Amino acid sequence: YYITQVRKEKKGAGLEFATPEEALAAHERGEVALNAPIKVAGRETSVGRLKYVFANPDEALLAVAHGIVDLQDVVTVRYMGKRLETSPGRILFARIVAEAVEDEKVAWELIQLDVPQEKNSLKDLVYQAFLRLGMEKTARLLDALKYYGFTFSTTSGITIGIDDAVIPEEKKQYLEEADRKLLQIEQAYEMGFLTDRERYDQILQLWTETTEKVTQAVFKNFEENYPFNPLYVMAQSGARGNPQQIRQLCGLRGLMQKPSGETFEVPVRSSFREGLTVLEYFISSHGARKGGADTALRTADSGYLTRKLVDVTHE
Amino acid sequence: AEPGIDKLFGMVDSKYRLTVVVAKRAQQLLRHGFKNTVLEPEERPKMQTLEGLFDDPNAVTWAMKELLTGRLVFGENLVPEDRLQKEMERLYP
Amino acid sequence: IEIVVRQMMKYVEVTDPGDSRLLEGQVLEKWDVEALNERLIAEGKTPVAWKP
Amino acid sequence: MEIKRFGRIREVIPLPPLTEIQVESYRRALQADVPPEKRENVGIQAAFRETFPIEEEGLVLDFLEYRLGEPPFPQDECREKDLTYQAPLYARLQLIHKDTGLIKEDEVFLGHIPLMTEDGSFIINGADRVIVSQIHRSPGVYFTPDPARPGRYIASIIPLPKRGPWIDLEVEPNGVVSMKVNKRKFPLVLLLRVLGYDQETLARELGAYGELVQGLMDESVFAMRPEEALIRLFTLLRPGDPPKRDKAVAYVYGLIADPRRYDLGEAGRYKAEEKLGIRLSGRTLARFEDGEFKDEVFLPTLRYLFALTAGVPGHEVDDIDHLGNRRIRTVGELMTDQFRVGLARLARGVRERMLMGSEDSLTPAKLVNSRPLEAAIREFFSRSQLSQFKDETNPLSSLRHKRRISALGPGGLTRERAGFDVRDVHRTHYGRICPVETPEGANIGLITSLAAYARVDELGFIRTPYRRVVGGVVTDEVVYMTATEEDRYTIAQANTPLEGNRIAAERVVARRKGEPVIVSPEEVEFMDVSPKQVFSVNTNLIPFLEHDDANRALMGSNMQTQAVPLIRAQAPVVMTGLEERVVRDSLAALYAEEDGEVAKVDGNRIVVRYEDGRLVEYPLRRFYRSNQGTALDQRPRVVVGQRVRKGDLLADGPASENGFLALGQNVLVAIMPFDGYNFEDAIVISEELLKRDFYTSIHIERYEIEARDTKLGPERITRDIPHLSEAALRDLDEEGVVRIGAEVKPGDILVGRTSFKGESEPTPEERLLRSIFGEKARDVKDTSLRVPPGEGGIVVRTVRLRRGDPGVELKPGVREVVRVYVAQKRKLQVGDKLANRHGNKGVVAKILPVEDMPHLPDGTPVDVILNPLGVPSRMNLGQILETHLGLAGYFLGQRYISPIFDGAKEPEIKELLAQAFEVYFGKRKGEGFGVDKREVEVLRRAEKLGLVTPGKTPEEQLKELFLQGKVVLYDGRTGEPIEGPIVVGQMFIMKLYHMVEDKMHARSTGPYSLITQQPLGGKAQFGGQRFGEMEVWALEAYGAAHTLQEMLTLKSDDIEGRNAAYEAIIKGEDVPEPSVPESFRVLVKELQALALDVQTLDEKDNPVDIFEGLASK
Amino acid sequence: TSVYIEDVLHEFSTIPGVKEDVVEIILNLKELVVRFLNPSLQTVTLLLKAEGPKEVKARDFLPVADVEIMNPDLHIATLEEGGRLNMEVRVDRGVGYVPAEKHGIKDRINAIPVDAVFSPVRRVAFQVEDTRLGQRTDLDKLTLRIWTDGSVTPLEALNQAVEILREHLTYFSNPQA
DNA sequence: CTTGACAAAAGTGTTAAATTGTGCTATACTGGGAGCCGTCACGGATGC
DNA sequence: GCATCCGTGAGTCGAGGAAGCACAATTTAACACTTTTGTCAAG
Ligand SMILES: [Mg+2]
Ligand SMILES: [Mg+2]
Repeated sequence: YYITQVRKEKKGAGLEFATPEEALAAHERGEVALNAPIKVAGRETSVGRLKYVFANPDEALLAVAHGIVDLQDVVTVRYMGKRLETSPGRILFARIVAEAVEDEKVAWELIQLDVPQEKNSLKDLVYQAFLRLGMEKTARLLDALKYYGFTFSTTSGITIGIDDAVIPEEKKQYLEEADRKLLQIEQAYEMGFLTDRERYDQILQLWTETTEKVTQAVFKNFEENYPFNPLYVMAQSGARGNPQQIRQLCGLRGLMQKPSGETFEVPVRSSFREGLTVLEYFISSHGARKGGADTALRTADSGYLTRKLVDVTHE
Repeated sequence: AEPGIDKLFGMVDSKYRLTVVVAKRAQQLLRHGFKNTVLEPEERPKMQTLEGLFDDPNAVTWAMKELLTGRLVFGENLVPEDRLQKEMERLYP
Repeated sequence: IEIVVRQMMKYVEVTDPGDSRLLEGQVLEKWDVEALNERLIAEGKTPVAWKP
Repeated sequence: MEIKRFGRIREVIPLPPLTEIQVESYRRALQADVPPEKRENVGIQAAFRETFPIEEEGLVLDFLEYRLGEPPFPQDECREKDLTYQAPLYARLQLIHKDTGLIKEDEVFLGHIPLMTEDGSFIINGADRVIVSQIHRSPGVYFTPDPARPGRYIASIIPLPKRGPWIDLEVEPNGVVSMKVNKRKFPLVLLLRVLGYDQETLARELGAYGELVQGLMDESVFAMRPEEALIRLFTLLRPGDPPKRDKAVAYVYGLIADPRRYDLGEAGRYKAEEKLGIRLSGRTLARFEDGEFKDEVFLPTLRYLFALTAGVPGHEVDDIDHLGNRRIRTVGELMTDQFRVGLARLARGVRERMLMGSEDSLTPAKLVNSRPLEAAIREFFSRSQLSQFKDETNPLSSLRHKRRISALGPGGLTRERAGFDVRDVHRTHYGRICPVETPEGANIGLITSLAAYARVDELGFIRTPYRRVVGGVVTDEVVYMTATEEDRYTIAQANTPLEGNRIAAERVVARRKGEPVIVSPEEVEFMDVSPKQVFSVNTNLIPFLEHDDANRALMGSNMQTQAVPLIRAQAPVVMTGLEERVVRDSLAALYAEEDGEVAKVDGNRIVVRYEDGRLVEYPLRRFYRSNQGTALDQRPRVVVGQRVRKGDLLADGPASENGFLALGQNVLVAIMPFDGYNFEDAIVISEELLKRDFYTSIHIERYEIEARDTKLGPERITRDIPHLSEAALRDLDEEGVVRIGAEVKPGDILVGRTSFKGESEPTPEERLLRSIFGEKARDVKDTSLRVPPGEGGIVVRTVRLRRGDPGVELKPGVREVVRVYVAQKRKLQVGDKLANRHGNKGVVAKILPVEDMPHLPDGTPVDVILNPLGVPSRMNLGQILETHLGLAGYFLGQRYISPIFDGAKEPEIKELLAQAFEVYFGKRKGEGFGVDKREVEVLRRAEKLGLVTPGKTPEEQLKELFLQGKVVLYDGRTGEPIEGPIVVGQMFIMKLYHMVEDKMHARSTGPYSLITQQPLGGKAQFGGQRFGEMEVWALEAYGAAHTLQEMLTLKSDDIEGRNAAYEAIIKGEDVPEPSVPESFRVLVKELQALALDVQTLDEKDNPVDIFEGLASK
Repeated sequence: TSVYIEDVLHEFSTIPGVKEDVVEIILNLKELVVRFLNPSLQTVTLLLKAEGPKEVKARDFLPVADVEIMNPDLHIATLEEGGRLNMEVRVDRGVGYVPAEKHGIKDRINAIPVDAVFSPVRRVAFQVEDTRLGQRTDLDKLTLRIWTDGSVTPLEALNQAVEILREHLTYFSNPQA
């Protein structure tokens, strides 16, 4: 995923020119980035696609070796009779599949070049390779995918720090709004306009909505400001974690349920990066134990069910 | 994966028939000391030893290679079992 | 799922024995009663009436 | 190395004695030091007073006093000789002849009582043991709602376990109150009439609630006399026995009125009075006096039940899992229960012995047979579920074991009959039971740990300390209160800001009956002592715990108990503050009793000249093998002539560094993927760790062998083993035992033994062979003790016990026993398990050379590489924060104490990182080095990743990365930098007890079972792997019919098939076709033993004999 | 590579009058730096005979010809009054890291093999600076930083390293079909 | 191939210990003792 | 229809290993002797 994902710049991000000569000239002046989207004459391109046109993948990867361009830079390459506009990393991925199956024409039909390679795209590639090539060539492709994935994840620079759990600035705004609406709910309840149960339901709805907004704000920050953030990349690519776990690290823990099944009125408004309080940690332990007990008492049921199914259908 | 596994699977109607054919051929090769092989001297499987290259001792490897060549016949009721063993003993004492 | 469900729906209950020694309310396999019925019909005898 | 401490919370009281739950409970039971006349009616003193006097109804045996003597052998001797550390128990009893009125008194030896050691454990048959405290439902009167019929309640009367039946009080739909005892229901009016209750009394007392009293006023029995009612009740309770007043009264008196059969308990009696608002004279439901039954608690119990149904404001149902309703039975109480059980058996024999044989000439010694009492005591300490093999992998392991609370055991729940309610974290657990420390699996919620500040009270209820708050100012008055008492107050949080002693916050976070609330300073009544009181000792050892998900913290605290002591153990760079107290309270280290001077320092002992002048010599436990095989030794930390104050450290114990708990090493860690060797929790380590002996541990194995008397002749321990060369006997001494200091590998002889061969004519082939070679067969054979596969090391000790040795109680027929101790120094290897305190665990999968590891620009290689993909799903961010503080500590050369929930924060960690950068990067500038070309390339990527501010200098951008805990890291293979800054730091990692050396096992052929003839199981038995049902299904799903058939017959129990298969292979032939398994033959014979004719038939329905004609007459 | 202590059978033991156990003493000996002044010398035995009370350092070893101790102040053991330490330490020459389980060297029956870390180099770092010559500005300045234990100087280690790399480059010759 | 001494090598036959099985005690004795107790599902059978 | 009862079921490897005596009847042991068996030298 790391090599097949392309960079996005904001420096230029909009400037329109008349000729590519002007567009490149601004790039040397620092007014536009290599991968900032622009419009040269009528079409929307970038400096990299105009500046770097490679005759074939070997020349493109030679420039990467010399540090001219990165794997994530979008440039122009000539591959299989087509003047593609992709990054050297995606051209490298195409060669990886082509060499594993030893068929350049069939390999080009198996991959989606214009997307980052996530878990689903890599799963479709394996299935299609199995249909077209068989077990032997598919096992070779799986060995080649494993080798290059391991090699590129080591040198890519993936790491987790405390600052990688980026806290959206919108969380403070949302929590202040929830306090006002909650304070407004209490004001109406004091006035008798609603009962205890509807007050209880309205509080749960308020914090259920705020949790969703905080989750969206967390991920909107990643895809706009930190597209290569380790938590974003792991969840987006399918390597590790889901949006719910990322929210607890970066957003807010949320609502917790009592041992009886009820939810506490006060939610855990802190993430794991900030650190829970003693009372919040204790309240959160009610659900942790319940999940552990459910898992233990669920293995026996599933195992018993499988034995019933085997004994009914074994013949 | 086994070499030519895709081709081997395509030679039989049921994948389990391939195992029976391979397993039976391997027993034939072992029982006659590999003297009944349909593999030419330059096709025989080899294993790299400290002394040097020697014939592969694995009979299941031999059967799979022989089956790929197409010089083996398999099926049901090809010949009576007793007569088959008698002839194979005579041809390869 | 359909293989397991096919096993759940594998039995029938006799409602009218017909010209057989089966007892009304007896539980047997659907395949057996169907084979029994075809044998009975082959010899001009009333078949067993069963219930899924 | 200076220590920097974080935190603002001022703890007013220190942690209590961590083992006092064990030590204090057992002291109270024994009362060995209190004078006999000053002893209170508790412990075994109450057991003596409850059973005695033993009256025949006219000989009376009376108990006056008891005493405990000195143990026959010291603790060390008991371990060496497989003895129990115990004290003889004597009772001073007097026999009084009611007829003559003559008293004879003598002291009778009752038996031996095991003694608890100083650390709080026992030595039973030479093994260290711990009695786990049991949590159970408290005795008393409980009121729960009827689930079937809403609005109806049931009153339950519960005595001490095995001290009376459970009583149920219910209001039936008919309106009649039914009392259920021993599963038999009857109307409570009958029992109520037995207790001398009239129609008028029930009207005056229970008649102010509604129609309920009308349902308890049936005059069919009220006119009946109490004597007739008792006879009527006796018929209902036991139908069939001849109704007789003497038998009838004896049954009712022994059911609810006999103090020797019904025991509500001190706690149950206290709970009943608190709930019903009464004062019980004793601890029984009713009293039998003046030849009549008197009600004690039935009427008050019924009154509450009626008012609860009616709906009076002050009555409510009981939460049975509320921790004010659940109590703890400690070792003292558990032992006393077995002492009372066996002491009642002793009384039974006394009564049946004083009514037969020389009635006039009887003495207390003749009447008393103490064997039943000893048997009950030894059974508790040996075969009890709560009596457990002590866990002493490291000092923390044993400390945790003594603070465990188990809901299982005799008198408790069942591992499969416990619902979610008993396994949940109750709101009353706060400050009393740790919410995180529990066994994940089938025992989750059934085994728990006492919280750090909690103490069990006299009645068995856990209490926790709270600071009294008056007028908005927190006082230093600490109150220990139970959950029932805690529910009455608004309790603030320990992190509440204080301006001196006054609550500064206008809004205070508190609890009201466990519900968080926001209150004013004037509404606060108590305060938490500290955040530590909410967690156990293990959980309090995890720094940055508020940043870790509870599911991983459970793993983190449990894995600390499995860390092995290391020869170069180190205290963590980041500590919570409890490290010193754990070592102090485990009694593993050695401290000065008072001020003095060190006179002699040695590897074996230390002599200290104290100020009073007395010389004290402390022997040091050296290379002692624990229950787990880990070596436990004390290393002196003082020099001759050094002055030591009271409490100063004299010698470190296992896993301690200068008095600090040291369960592992502090290593340099990089958090990054590495070539797939970090895959799925795998860990990559440097070879430099092995070179300097990090994660190297000492393990000791004990091998035992016995020489026995036999019919054919006595087994002999000798060096003259038949048919053995001098090479195999090279290391054996003249005594036949392996010399100390020799290295032994698998297959080597440890002790030489020969046994007389059974008389059996040899086979003709072997009889010719002997004739051909002219060798006469010997009468003895080789039966010596060898090193098992996969084992070995250095012989450090050999122990020889011989029959008749002082204190050696060998089994009959055993001439002697030899024990060999083999020590081996284990280095970290591939397959060993490593873990940190935050729940991150993995096995070593790759050991790299120093030149292959990633290194800092200054040339420092990292020690461990951890995969970042393990963090996001687990949500244990405390390890990242620990790493950041470790990186700052690495360059500043300091260690940190950050208390849980009150400690280091990112702003303070970043100010430390800014200082660390000056030493880390300022050193380079002085050396005459600028910024590397490779760092400039990384800094270019970093600003594109949004990690550094554009337009700054390289040094400023490098500092921006450093404050984030990230450095520019080079690849040792290529020399090129990693394309992104990496999180490098210093982390505390432990080497766990799970080692691949102890778990690798392989078998071709070996021992087989007796009945089924299948291979045995277990590496110790050289057994095979279980191919269970689910594995068979997998082979069936694969279509591997022949693979499945081999494992069922040729490789498991086809006796002829497995013999032929082995012979075929060693001859170079293919294995033969299998035959019928021996397990099926066993099944057929077992079905025949049930009178079932099981017959195997052929295609034509003819019988087929599967027994080879061996069973056909 | 091997240490023999009189009256000591294995390394899992203590010595009367000596504060440290044998395991701790061997760890101290692993930090001993011994320089051979004769290129053809392959092995030596250093003898130490000490009586308590004293702090036995690496300077207490009896002198040997063509052998120099590079850290005389290394602390070995602490002897109490009535304690004695008579030991023979065998020092060998080699490359790499050879665990005691591999070489298993024992000059006599009771000798204790010691894990051998033969490398004299302690730390290596190299720095690349942005130098310029003439009008070309992409040139490199390489700086190698070498830390040794003193037995081999950093210059000697660098020369030996260059020869090893030069010798290995000669292996890309005499190609075979 | 035998051919006669020879000597243990073994077996048969009493005899006496050593072990094992069995009968017998005469004031009057006349119906036991230990659980006690926190789960939830289902059929399936009977009390009617 | 219906409750109430009883009966059967509830994941997998691993590691932990108190009569006493009398007397008769039967069996075991220790002799004794004769009767094979195994060698011997011859012859
Ligand atoms: Mg160009
Ligand atoms: Mg050295």
